[PDB]
Amino acid sequence: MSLQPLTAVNCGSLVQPGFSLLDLEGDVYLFGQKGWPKRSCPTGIFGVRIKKGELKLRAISFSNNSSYLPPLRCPAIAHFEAQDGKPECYLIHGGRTPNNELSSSLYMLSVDSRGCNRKVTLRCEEKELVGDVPSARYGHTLSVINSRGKTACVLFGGRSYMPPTERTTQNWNSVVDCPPQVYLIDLEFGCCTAHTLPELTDGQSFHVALARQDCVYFLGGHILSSDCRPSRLIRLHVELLLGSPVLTCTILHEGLTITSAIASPIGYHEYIIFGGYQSETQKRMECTYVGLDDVGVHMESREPPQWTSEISHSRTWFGGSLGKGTALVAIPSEGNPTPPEAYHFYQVSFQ
Amino acid sequence: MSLQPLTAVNCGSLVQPGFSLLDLEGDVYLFGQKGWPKRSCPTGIFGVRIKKGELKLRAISFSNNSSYLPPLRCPAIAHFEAQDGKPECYLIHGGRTPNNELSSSLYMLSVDSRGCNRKVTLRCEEKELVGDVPSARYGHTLSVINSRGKTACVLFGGRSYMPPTERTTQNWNSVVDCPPQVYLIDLEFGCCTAHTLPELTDGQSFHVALARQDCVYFLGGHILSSDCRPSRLIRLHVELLLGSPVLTCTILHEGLTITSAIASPIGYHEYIIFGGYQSETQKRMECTYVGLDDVGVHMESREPPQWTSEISHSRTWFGGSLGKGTALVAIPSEGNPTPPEAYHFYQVSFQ
Amino acid sequence: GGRPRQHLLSLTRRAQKHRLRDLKNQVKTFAEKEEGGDVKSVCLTLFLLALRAGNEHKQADELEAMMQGRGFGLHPAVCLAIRVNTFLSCSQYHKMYRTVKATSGRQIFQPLHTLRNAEKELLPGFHQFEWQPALKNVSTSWDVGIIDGLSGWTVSVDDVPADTISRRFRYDVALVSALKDLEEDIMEGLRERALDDSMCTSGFTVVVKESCDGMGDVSEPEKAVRFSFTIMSISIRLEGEDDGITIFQEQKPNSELSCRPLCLMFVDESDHETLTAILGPVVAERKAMMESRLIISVGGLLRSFRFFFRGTGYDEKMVREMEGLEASGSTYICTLCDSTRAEASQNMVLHSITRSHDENLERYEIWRKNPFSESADELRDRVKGVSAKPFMETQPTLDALHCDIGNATEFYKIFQDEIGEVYQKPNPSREERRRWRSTLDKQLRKKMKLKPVMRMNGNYARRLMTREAVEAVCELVPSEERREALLKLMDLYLQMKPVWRSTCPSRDCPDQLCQYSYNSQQFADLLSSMFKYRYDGKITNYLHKTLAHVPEIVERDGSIGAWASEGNESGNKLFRRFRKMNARQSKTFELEDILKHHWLYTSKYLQKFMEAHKN
Amino acid sequence: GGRPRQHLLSLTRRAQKHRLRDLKNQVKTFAEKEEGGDVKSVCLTLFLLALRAGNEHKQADELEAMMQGRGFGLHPAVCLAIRVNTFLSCSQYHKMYRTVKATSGRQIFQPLHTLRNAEKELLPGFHQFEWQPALKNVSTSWDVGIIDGLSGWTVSVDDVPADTISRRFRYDVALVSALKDLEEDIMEGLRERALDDSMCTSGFTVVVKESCDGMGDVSVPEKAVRFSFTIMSISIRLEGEDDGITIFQEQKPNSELSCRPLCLMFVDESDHETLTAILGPVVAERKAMMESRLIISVGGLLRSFRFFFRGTGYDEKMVREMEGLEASGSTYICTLCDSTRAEASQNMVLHSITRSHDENLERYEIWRKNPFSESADELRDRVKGVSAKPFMETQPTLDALHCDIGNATEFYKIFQDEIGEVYQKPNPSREERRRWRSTLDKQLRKKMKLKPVMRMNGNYARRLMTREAVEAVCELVPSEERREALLKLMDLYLQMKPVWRSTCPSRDCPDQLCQYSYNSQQFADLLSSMFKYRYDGKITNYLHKTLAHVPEIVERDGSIGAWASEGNESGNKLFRRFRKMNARQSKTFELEDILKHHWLYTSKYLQKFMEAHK
DNA sequence: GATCTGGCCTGTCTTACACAGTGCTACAGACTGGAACAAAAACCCTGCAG
DNA sequence: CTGCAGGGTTTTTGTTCCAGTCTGTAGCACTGTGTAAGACAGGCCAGATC
Ligand SMILES: [Ca+2]
Ligand SMILES: [Ca+2]
Ligand SMILES: [Ca+2]
Ligand SMILES: [Ca+2]
Ligand SMILES: [Zn+2]
Ligand SMILES: [Zn+2]
Repeated sequence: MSLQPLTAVNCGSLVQPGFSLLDLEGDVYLFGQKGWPKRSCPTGIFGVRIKKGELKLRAISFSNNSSYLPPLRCPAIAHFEAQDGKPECYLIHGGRTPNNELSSSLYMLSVDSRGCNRKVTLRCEEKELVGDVPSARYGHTLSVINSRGKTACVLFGGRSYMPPTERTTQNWNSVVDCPPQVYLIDLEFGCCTAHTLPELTDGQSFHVALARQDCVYFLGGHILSSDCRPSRLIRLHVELLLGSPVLTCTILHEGLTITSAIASPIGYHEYIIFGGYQSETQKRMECTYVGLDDVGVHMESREPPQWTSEISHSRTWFGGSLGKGTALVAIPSEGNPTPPEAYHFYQVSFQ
Repeated sequence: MSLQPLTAVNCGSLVQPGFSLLDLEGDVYLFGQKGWPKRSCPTGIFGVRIKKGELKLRAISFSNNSSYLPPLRCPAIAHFEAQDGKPECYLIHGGRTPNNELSSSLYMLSVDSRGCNRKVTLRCEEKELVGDVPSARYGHTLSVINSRGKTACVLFGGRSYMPPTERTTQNWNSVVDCPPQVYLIDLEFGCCTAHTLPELTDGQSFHVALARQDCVYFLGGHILSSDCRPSRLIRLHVELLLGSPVLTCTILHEGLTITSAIASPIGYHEYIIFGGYQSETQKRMECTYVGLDDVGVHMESREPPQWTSEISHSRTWFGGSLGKGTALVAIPSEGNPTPPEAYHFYQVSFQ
Repeated sequence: GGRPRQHLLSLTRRAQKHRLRDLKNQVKTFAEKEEGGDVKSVCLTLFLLALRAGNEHKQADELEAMMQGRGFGLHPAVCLAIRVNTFLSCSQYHKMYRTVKATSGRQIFQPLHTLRNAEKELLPGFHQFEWQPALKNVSTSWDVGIIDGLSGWTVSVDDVPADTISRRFRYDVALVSALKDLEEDIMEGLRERALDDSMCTSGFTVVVKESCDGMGDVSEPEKAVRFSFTIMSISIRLEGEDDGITIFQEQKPNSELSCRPLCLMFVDESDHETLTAILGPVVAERKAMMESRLIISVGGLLRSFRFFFRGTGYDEKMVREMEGLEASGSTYICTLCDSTRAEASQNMVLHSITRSHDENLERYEIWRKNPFSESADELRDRVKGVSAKPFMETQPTLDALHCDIGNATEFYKIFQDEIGEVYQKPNPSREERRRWRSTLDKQLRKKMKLKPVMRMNGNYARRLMTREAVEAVCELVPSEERREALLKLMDLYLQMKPVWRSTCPSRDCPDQLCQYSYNSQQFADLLSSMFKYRYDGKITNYLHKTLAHVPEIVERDGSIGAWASEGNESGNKLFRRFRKMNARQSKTFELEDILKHHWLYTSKYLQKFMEAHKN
Repeated sequence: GGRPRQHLLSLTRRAQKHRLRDLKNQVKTFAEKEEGGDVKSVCLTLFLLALRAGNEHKQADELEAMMQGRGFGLHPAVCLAIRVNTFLSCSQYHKMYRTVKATSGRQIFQPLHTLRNAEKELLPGFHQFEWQPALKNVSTSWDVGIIDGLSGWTVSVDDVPADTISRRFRYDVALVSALKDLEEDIMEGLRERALDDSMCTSGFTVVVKESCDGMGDVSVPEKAVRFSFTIMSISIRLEGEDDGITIFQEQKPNSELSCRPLCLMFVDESDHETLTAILGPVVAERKAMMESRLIISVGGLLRSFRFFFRGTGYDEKMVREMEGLEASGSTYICTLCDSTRAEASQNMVLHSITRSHDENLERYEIWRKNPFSESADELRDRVKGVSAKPFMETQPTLDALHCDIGNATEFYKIFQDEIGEVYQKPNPSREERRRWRSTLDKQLRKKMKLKPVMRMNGNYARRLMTREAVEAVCELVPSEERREALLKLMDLYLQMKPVWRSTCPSRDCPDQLCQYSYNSQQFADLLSSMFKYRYDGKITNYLHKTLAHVPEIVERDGSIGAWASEGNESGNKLFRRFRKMNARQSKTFELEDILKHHWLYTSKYLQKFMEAHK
């Protein structure tokens, strides 16, 4: 559990406080850049390199049958496990656009071929969704499950503006959480179904969740309605029966009062939280290991790496995990004149 | 014969253009300091050490029987060569007071004891003037002669504020050439007598003259009555006849139009004239050298060392020989904000 | 005995009433018995008739101008206006007020309370109205005032922060404010048209141009944009065959005094996120506005109003950045046709207008799906460089000012290369180019008396594109063939400069438009002949535009200098002058005040008082 | 039947007289009975009273101003006065003036050209005079005006760089302009004193207070130096037989609104050379004027004048500078006593005042020649910190504002100190003092409603002296002895503080002055005992002066505060605002303007015409 | 090699140096009525002062 | 006839209250929260030789 400050050489403006990372077979690609692409990188996705404390970026290309994708901001991300029919997809939906609008669209990401020289070819297939489709929303959550042995993917959460009827020129940035309703989706075909639960008293957003072996745990976030960060846990036992995938759930004693954290994987279901936000003004700052088992979820405090006084005194902080128990974060840089590198950069690890 | 960009470690704010650099007994000593002497060093003079393009300024201390000297700004300097009965002297007169005043007072400076630990004791004596005394002037030129075989001191040149009758509060900062009288002084006793010269049209300033074996050679300088710069040097010979120091002059038709140049003595009487101002804007960039003789001037322009665009662009400059074919020059610097070392410094050498 | 009784006018009003009580109650009872108890009118007529009995007609007429005539100096209006018309702060105004009150009694100016309230007469949100049909997705509240651009931007640090400070008005509200301002001249244009007023209350036609352009050098973050707009003209569509008679037409649109700001935000011009996040509601109301009919009590009559808009007031950079095209120097330069780079050099005169906002949407859709499963550059080419999603409709038009600036800089470096011999030396060196720069600088310092600048202003441009500057620099280029070449070049250029610089070319230089085709073709062919040295396949976008687009656009719309956006640039100077003098200063109030002041600055209802009684 | 009664004010004057003739006869006969036939004034007064019954003062004032004379236009004086009094550009004034002239003009304001002449009788260089004896080395020309401070400085590049731009007047001309301005009021005071106005008109006496402070942040700050003077109090001895009679002593000399600037220079306050090069001529001409007498036509009579000059309006470091005292925390602490810093702990009151200008000159010469061959720091001792040839003589006194600011920051510091611990933790570290100041300002904020500041401000110190902030903070003290002790110290301070703040305690409040020695003794010894840990041998200089010299200087020089440079510092705001928005951006003329404009700002002529009956 | 020491360094102290003028707001002061009341300003009117 | 104190006179001038109102002047949030020079104390230390 160590942190090291980094300094990116030739990249200092493209990332924004809300962005994303995606790993395919150990290969890291940044997703979500500030604004539309220039003439430089018409894809906006960057293969990332962290070597001798230096941070480099390189541009990616795609196939021709692969449609291109605008830079979403805070969508739900889901690694589709490599299996039939098409390994190895990685799901993207649906976030908000550079133009402050929402996508409400499903993209599947995949690798195609390589190289030649460390070059990797990728692809994006927009798949239409049939329903009973979900509405446009962002900051939501979605994960995959298997039911003997069918494969489905379920979404819930997210914020959105007021409905267009009351959409008001003075409320045009006012937003509320989505209704407390999940949406089950088969990937083939693009079916979508909406479902509410009696225990599901209220919608939410920002929340992270982990699925495994037909059951999911919905973990802590924050609800804007009551302005509360309820530290309970949600846990839904779901299954796919022909043709009604019935779904039950329960509330455990305690989850955690955290908001929009950085979750790294280390094992199958041994994961770790690098801190999100406990209070609206006060950041939670320590780690927390969480395993999930068929017996249940098992969580324990850990030793937090020795934070820099600066990262201790940032007002904001964010990022994702480089993977396998390693993460990367950035801090808004304070200086007049600006560096103008708007962020210090740190690299954290465990053990 | 080349330069070197020095750097003064500290105290880069105690150096106005006009100052003096006296070399006796090895080390060189800076006289004249912007503003009155701080308690950091009361006697104001600083021992100079040049190490790795770096400039160290050590404080100095006098004897107890010595006198105390104001930092005269553009004074007259005389190296009295080592001889009986008190080798080896410098003579400073009469200078410009830092607080804006004049002093016709005459100062004899010498070294007394050393060190033991490299700290060298100095002393100064107010040498009273009787005459026919020289009026208070500045930028004037005085040197020393030894004729049959006794030693005297010859002063000429220098401007002065308007006479104390036409001293107009609205012209207070006006200053014109003093009347053209040569001043012959014995250091003991101070029988300072003036002498006319029917050929010496008028006074002048910055005319860096030179004398060799009681024969003096005034190279041309500036004449404010005319704003002209007649190049030709004027030779003259003084003869310390008893008791009338008879005089002769001669109008050499070929000299050099130079104001306030730097002259490093290389040989016994071999003097390289570094540079000064041949115009109001055109500074003397070319180097110069004269071997002195009974024949007199024997002039060659040495190869002028390369000049950094820095020294090329600045409006003016100043400096003085470190002795031994070596000199230090300064440039009024800029910088945003103030460096505040308002002068960049360059060493220069011969061969 | 008795104390000597003094002159009634010199007694104390207490003692004056003490001694006058008798006739006081007499006049009281006379008013009550004969004139309905109106003592005021009674004593007014008493003084009036007593004065008019003594041949005091002048003083009586001045008194009659005082009573029932608003005397008391001049007006609240001109008072507040003059306060604006010289940027005087409030404390200063009151200091002058009390002064001119004490010395030279009979105060002329108004105190602070009178003008504070008088504001709300010309502030936005004062005249009532409504829409038919009702305005969609818009609150019908009509009395609102200033709103910070957050539009309910939730401040959740978990989400994107509310770190941006902004103010704005409600679009319709400033619109109706400007119209109600110009109801005066609309009634006067109805007059000049000798036109009915009880009738023709439905077919009014109003057109507005707009603009938005940030600026740096605002400090001691750092940048802000001033989104503004101004009415251009208004005509009559009723009742048939008559297409339209210009009832009002703007005379000085490029002028600052016609530039109505609407919203300001402490943001850079670059980051497309905050700009959209703020201006969104403006776009929504804009598009929701084209349809409904507004009801206004104009000339006392409730009449309807409809609106057409033409987005013009944007620099090339912003024009693109709200069109999602390649910014900036890619193979697609014509923001109207699909030219390549070298094809605009291949043929420099035969281009049409194709780039249409709707087709931009349609082809961004093709980019989005790639229904033909094509490669990156392949689909980019097939789509003709439609790289991003469009965001807002602008009329495919040109800015005259920066097109002139491009002509200026291009001819500038032409001179810099003609002092030297580039047609002999195809690859001259950087330092020789800088020496040619400095000699051109000193040449135009001696002749035409101009100093160098690192970046150019408009006067630099105009004073550069002059045949006198040509013949002044031509003395340095030795080849008398190249001299005549670029001499005829500048000649044919000026043969058309006013064509785009004309406010009404249909009248101001119609023959200059007629031969424009031949002049521009001569220009391009002269390039290809003698100046192809530089224009092998590389050109500047502005030239491209001034060659193959001027006549088309102007004939389709009427002018260019009419739709020119110039004002905002120098108005940035005004914004700075306002801020550093009248600020509170507090961030939540800086704009919240400067916007008021600024909007006030541009009411004809005031500016006429500067020019109305002056001529 | 009959004709209906309409409104009386709408029918013709025939019907008005018809319906009002009875009351017209009533008012006619009443005016004839009570005032002798004054119909006009009676109907006027009744109409005005009826208007005012409804509290309609405005229209009554309107109509009365229309009657008994008028105010149609304006006098040009107050016009230009107002213009300068609110810092407007000529462009502005013209736009506004043309505007209003277009509207109900009746041109009231006046155009520019007439103004720009109407002041040459107010600007200097305009009033004829002469002297007896003549001024030594001084032009007798009474006409000259704005002069570049260069004093005919030789532009010679080879010589000293002649760089700084400056502006100023000729000291005499500013003085005579100030007089010719105050002349109305000196005549007024003559009448008040009822002394003859024809004779006894040659032996007046004018007190001059000089002052000069630097000023940064004038855009690198550009750190330009401001120099001003002010007439303080004019007295008269004629025809003798007496001491002198103060005709006009200024009432509010503290106010910058009576502080006229004389010289402006675009140079730092520390670099001595250029400072001297531009100040020398002025001090020289002042020394020259000290002897002779001035002749001026004042009150239509050719009266005469002599003067006395007080060098007070200066900071400490500058005083030390142009006196030659080693700035600043030297071993020689006081400008006015010669004590050591260390010895100022043993004794703190018994100290004499001997430091005088010519004496310091003599001591500097005795330094220069060293007629005793004594050692270096030995020489430093015997000379008592005299080693720098001074030129500018000053009155040996301190400024009120600076004593106040320094004691205020001393208070603030010791409060931060004793909130933490000193005599129970002897050596505190830097972060300790930091946190103590943080929590100190927290206390000063939660109540007493003060926001923190980087440096000491004036009103900030005023509130920093209130005992209520002391009752608020000292609650944080653990001690009771020391707590009520610092309360009692604040008490003594409040009791004896307005003594130097006072304009004239001998007339304002002689009480504390009588017991000033006693309370100063009390507070000094209370500090010596209860706070020896902090003031063992190191003493803030201003505290030395206020604890060893206040009563003597008060006794000698009339009063104190009456000579504080405070008004000088205030003028900076002016010079700030002026440089902001009343100039073309050209240096050679920026001062040439700012002077003119500012010199206007101080005129009892103008200021009176500005008050105009409050 | 010892030392010591002249001088350079780092620190702590002390004296100046910036933050005011600004639009907005709230309150206070400044004005309208009836009665009947003291106190004065200055005519005149009387009485006691010679 | 003078002198002054003080009898009367009408005529200023304020005098008390409860409601307002029109204004001018006070109070305000508020930027930004360390600097820069020089004196003197001492700490240490190289350099140089004793
Ligand atoms: Ca621009
Ligand atoms: Ca631009
Ligand atoms: Ca000061
Ligand atoms: Ca100051
Ligand atoms: Zn085109
Ligand atoms: Zn003292």
